[PDB]
Amino acid sequence: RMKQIEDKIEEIESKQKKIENEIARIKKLLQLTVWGIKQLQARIL
Amino acid sequence: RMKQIEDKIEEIESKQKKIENEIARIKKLLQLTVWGIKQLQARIL
Amino acid sequence: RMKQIEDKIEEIESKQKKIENEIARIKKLLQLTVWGIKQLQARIL
Ligand SMILES: [Cl-]
Repeated sequence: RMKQIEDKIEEIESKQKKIENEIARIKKLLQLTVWGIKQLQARIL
Repeated sequence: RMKQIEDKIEEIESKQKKIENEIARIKKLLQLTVWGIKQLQARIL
Repeated sequence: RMKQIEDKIEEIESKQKKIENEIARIKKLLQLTVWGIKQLQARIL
């Protein structure tokens, strides 16, 4: 029973790391889109 | 303590699935914004 | 062994709450980028 809990925790921690990595990718891409939009705003000023 | 832990695991797993689904929705919307920015760059050229 | 499991659970719960707060912040920024793109699209309709 405790082994099964411990193993479930490993799977959850693994999935949580995949989630943190996806959030980091999202943040980088969102930064790039904000920069892109600001470049377009400056062009039409 | 074991049963409480199992109940908490079930909760965590449920929320993790919801988080994964929200990340998938965010990624799709972010891709649409990248396409929208590229279409504006194309158009100004 | 049981206290180690409980401490790890608590750590996973706290990281999950932080992930949910990060997702909320990303969604608000993404909505702003969408409205910024729409504004730019208009300035060329
Ligand atoms: Cl065991």
